[PDB]
Amino acid sequence: PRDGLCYPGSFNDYEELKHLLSSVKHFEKVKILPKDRWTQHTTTGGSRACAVSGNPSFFRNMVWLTKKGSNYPVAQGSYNNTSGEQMLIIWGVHHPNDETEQRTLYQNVGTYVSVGTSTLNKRSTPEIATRPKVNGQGGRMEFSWTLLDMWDTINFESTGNLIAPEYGFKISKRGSSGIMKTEGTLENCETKCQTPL
Amino acid sequence: TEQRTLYQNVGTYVSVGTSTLNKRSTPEIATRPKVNGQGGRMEFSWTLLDMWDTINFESTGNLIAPEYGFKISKRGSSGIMKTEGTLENCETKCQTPL
Ligand SMILES: *[C@@H]1O[C@H](CO)[C@@H](O)[C@H](O)[C@H]1NC(C)=O
Ligand SMILES: *[C@@H]1O[C@H](CO)[C@@H](O)[C@H](O)[C@H]1NC(C)=O
Repeated sequence: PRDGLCYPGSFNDYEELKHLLSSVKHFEKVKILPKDRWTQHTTTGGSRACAVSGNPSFFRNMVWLTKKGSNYPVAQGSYNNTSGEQMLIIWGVHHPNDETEQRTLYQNVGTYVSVGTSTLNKRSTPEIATRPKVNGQGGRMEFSWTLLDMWDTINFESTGNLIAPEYGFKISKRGSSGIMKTEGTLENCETKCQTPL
Repeated sequence: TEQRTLYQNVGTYVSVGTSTLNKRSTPEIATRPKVNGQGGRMEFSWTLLDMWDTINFESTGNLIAPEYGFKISKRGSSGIMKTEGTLENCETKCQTPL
């Protein structure tokens, strides 16, 4: 696929996530952390790697937290799963190219991005290093995911380099499915057995 | 104490980055049983560098930097034989450990 991660980076347990979708037939997006509540931080941050119409932009479902008025207070974020079914949540960590980028974007060094649920406990820290430029950007964005169970709570805590999510992907329909690796296009037709050919 | 006399810096890092790889590592100072008379350890990592790609090594200490890269030239069917024998003058088309 040509359109993957517009901002260079990786996706932890990406192959496992594609295996989960093989038994999921429908997602009902739920706004778990609206962009408006981040009133103590700047949420308009964008990159040329995500440019649309010649202007910097960013992923639609993710929020790039940034310093507001030369201040970066601790990012508090929580959501209690009340959607009635298991919900998939994706967050990310930003790795600046150099320590100067760290200062001009978050102003705090040695920041942490921690995510905790009733069954998950993770703390991540940015890795500042010199890397070859991909899509013109020297930084990287590492994205991680988890499944939030019934009536469970997920807490987001970070002093910097947190790409907080805005929407959760609630599973609604489950059943037999799969992924076709094909370059064809959908056509008006009906069948009971589909092959890539 | 070994940190001072060998690198003089504390909290050093060893970072390696390519177009598809991003790794930062730090030394782990601890007391371990002496193997080969040495209490220290060296952890060795590897990667495959693609066509026309760049790899950057940066470290403030504890880096065992390489001198040679192992370019792949010929590819094909091969294998690793687990045997105690020795090569001898002979020709064959099918080889078994026995
Ligand atoms: C989350 O919501 C459920 C149902 O409303 C409730 O039982 C549970 O106590 C809530 N979690 C917390 C941490 O309050
Ligand atoms: C590496 O070399 C190739 C071919 O010489 C070149 O196209 C590429 O730009 C070089 N990489 C960098 C980072 O300059």
